[PDB]
Amino acid sequence: ATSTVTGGYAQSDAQGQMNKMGGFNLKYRYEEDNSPLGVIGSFTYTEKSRTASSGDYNKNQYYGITAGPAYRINDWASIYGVVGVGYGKFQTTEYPTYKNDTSDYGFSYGAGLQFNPMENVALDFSYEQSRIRSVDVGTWIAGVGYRF
Repeated sequence: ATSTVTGGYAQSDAQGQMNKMGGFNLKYRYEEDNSPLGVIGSFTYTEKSRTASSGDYNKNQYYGITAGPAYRINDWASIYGVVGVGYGKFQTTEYPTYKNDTSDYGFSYGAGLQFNPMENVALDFSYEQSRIRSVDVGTWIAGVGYRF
């Protein structure tokens, strides 16, 4: 039950203050009075690691595909439902075929807590956490778009 372009910044500091950047969360949908089901597409990248020497950290980027229906309900309080899982062949790249091979399920999702607009602004509060073996990240979404 949305229809606007949102975005901001997501800071990351894991491994003991040794990471920066991340990407922008883009949300765009269109479902209202027609069918209690839409297509929530979220394509974002993860600015983590990098190979600027001889690949001694990690390779490939992160890919997440979130999805969920549209249910407003309540007097006028939307509900959260943005689940996501991470996976791929990336973790160790500095040997003749070593990799890690630690098939795990990532927990990517936020909560619903949107306030009413005052003049022309709609801030969203969604908490994102990771669980890659042992990584701690504390991002603070600062969306600054419209609301529909």
